[PDB]
Amino acid sequence: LSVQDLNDLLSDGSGCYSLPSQPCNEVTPRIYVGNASVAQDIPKLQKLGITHVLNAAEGRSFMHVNTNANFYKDSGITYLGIKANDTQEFNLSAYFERAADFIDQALAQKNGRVLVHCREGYSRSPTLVIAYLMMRQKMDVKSALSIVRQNREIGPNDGFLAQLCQLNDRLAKEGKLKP
Repeated sequence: LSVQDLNDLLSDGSGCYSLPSQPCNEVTPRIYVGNASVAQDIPKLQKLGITHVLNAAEGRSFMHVNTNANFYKDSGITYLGIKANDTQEFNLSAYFERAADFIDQALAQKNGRVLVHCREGYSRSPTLVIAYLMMRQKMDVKSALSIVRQNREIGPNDGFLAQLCQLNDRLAKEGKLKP
């Protein structure tokens, strides 16, 4: 398993990634991935039945989404923010466990649905969902990435892909990828 193998799963014949055609998509049952605009549109969130929002790009830069728990208080939506940067050197894997635990809490509610979003819904938030699928649903990285990519055009940066590969190797050795 290499980063290049994941690049290939994200790429077409000519070697190009694609770009999200919709502001958000349900990538696995009751888990949505989306962009900044959907995060900040509470009426649309309610029509989608979203009860829980994980902002994987929390902050005040043009690469972040400047929301917080208070933004969602009136709506009754439950919030967690992760201040991640979309760069190859950023250590997103430090947040995989707390992200996975938040997703699990959302899904434990009978009618719970979680939006995991960042600025573009392209790199940061899909990486967290792929890690959740590996850690909590026992899917190997290729099948987790492939199911998300089947449902939304994503492109985690190569640092995030490397982090997913390191996770996969560890979980495989521990015998934790046997669904």
